[PDB]
Amino acid sequence: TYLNHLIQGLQKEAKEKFKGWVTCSSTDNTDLAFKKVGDGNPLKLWKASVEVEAPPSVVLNRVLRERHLWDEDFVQWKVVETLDRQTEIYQYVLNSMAPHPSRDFVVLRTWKTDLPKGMCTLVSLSVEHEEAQLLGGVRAVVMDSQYLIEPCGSGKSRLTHICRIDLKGHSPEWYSKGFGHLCAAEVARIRNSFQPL
Repeated sequence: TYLNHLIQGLQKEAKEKFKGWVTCSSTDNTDLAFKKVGDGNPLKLWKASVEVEAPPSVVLNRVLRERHLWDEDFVQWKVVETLDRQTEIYQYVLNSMAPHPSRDFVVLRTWKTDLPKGMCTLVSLSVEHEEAQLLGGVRAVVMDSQYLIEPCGSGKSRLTHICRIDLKGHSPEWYSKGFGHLCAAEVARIRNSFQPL
């Protein structure tokens, strides 16, 4: 047959050259984008944004201690160990939509509220703990996860989540674009949970 799609070849060629953020279409007023790390790992690094009607340190507490207020799937949670005033081992479970197993998490988080220019950050990465035993389905691997919250406007914040998770056992042809949408919706829910509703 005759149909040259060297086009789809030429895009895949220019993306390989590029090492920064590739933007996406995103619903419900969010900014999505991705990035190939050049890792030797197919998994993309994603970056979602929103403007949220609350000052940074509030938004930070909303992500850090109040996620039952914005995630209907967020089920079992416990601080597993406290390492210092601002770092800990946290363990939660997320329930899954279809008859799948649950995605499970055990993470080192540290957070920071006294950064220059009113900035706050929460950062996470998966670990194992001698006391955090499979609370259900499938251990994920938070390879990267970082919330950057910065002041924009009068008592409002720009919330940005850059992450890269390896849930263990779905298609690479699913984390190609579908995962990004899940990120943009997490960050939209956080926003919604500060709207009189």
